[PDB]
Amino acid sequence: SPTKAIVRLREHINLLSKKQSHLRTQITNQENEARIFLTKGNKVMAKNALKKKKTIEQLLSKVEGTMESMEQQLFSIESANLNLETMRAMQEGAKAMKTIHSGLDIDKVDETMDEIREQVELGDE
Repeated sequence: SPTKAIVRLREHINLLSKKQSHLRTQITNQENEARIFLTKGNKVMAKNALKKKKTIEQLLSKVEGTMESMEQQLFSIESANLNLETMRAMQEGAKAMKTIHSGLDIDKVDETMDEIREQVELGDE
C-alpha cells in the first residue's frame, strides 16, 4: 500500500537523521584528537586524525543525499495520492451529473437538444 511505503520511508529517514547526528559528533571528536596531538608535538598523528575527519565528512554527505532521495520519493507518493483522490472525486461527480442530465423521465429533451445542435452547427461544414 502507499501508506506502508510512506511510513517506512519516514522510519528510514528518522534513523538516518540519527546517523547524521552521530557522524557530526565523530567529526568534532577527530578535530579534538588532532588538537591534542599538536599540543604533544605530533603533527603526523594530527594530520592522520584530520584525514579520518575528511572520510567521515564524505560519509555524512552520503547520508544526507540518501535522506534527500527518500524525502523526494515520499513527496512523489503523497502527490500521486492527492491526484488519485481528485480523479475519484471527479469521476463520482461526473456520475452525478449524468444522473441529473437524465433526470427527466419526461420527455425527450436530450434528443431535441442534439437535433437543434446539429442544425445550429450546419453552417460550419
